[PDB]
Amino acid sequence: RARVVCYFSNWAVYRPGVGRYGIEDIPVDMCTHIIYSFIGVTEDTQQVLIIDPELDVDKNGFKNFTSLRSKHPGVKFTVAVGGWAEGGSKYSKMVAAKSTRMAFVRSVVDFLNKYNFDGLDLDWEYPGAADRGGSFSDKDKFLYLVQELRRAFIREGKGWELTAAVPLANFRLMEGYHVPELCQELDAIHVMSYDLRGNWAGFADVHSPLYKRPHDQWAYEKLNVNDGLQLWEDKGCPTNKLVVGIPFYGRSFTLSSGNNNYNLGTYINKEAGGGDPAPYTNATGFWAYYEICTEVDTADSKWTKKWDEHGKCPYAYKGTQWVGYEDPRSVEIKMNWIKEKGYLGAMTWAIDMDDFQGLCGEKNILIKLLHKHMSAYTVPPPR
Ligand SMILES: *[C@@H]1O[C@H](CO)[C@@H](O)[C@H](O)[C@H]1NC(C)=O
Ligand SMILES: *[C@@H]1O[C@H](CO)[C@@H](O)[C@H](O)[C@H]1NC(C)=O
Repeated sequence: RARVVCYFSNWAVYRPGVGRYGIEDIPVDMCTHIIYSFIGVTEDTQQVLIIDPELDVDKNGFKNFTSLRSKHPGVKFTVAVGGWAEGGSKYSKMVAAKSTRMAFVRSVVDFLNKYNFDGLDLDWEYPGAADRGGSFSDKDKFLYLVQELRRAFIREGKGWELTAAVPLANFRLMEGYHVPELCQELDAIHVMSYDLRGNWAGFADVHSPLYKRPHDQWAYEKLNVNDGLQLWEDKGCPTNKLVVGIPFYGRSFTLSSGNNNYNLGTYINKEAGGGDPAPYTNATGFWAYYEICTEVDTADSKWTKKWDEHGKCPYAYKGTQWVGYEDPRSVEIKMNWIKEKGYLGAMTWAIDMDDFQGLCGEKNILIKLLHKHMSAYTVPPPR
């Protein structure tokens, strides 16, 4: 009764060569809930914004995705609104008044009906975040949006789910999230237990450490997956609503000039913006799992791979380049820990970055680990 929640990126179809990943590449039976990412909100009218209408509507992307249920009927297919590229300001604007929230809610209900989705995942990054166009009143008004969406979903009578992707840093929680009230209205809380470190922090480190390391101090002291999920529990979310995110990508860095120390916490060249872009994702500071394994795991690789003994995550480096990520060892350790803690299940950002071509020898290796572990696991009653 555990969940395996798979985010699917609608832009991965534009990656070149073996990076191209479309609806037809989703390994549907490895997931229990699959989430088409992203739609947005319009700035002026507070309606659903279709972000790639040529793909999502003209080439039938949304409907090909939802019509996957014909052959896979036990899986739920929902849509996510928001995401990082959307920004936060349009969402703060949309929730600022009852009238604008109701315009959005109506728009969402029409959309979910039009494309036969099973519900909505909220991915506003983030209510209350000054760095993302937010402000103080977002905390109350996001809860109002959630309560209003749930009521609309009940009125529609189709049993749609409402879920949200959430951060784990305490300051983000305090600024944006009425935890007990939200966890009561939502079917699942998809915890973004990743991007916990990265170029923005000014030092090299793995980005999904499971436990605290000695170098973790002040706002990093509890910024790890174990303590972050414990914070969600402490603030009032039931264990059986929490789904733990697992990144199928690495955060990379360019090390500072003449720096020969490759340990966790080593200084970086922050102005570089991260490690150099990889060939398929073409994004500074961000490498898909398949981009990492094809470089690090080959027999004649010149990368050096190490292990964070406390964070339980791999990292690898070569030259000035350093990347922290998840591999099968670390993902196994996290699946066992989810079961130990009794959480609702596992989530992946994102299924389009697993080694779905088997470039490294084993097709869909990471999602197969999530599926193997979760499908044999019974979620216990709340703690
Ligand atoms: C949807 O499926 C049709 C029929 O197979 C295909 O031609 C089309 O390219 C698909 N569109 C997307 C976005 O996957
Ligand atoms: C990679 O993205 C950069 C922006 O960072 C863009 O300028 C460049 O054209 C892209 N290259 C490819 C091959 O997509």
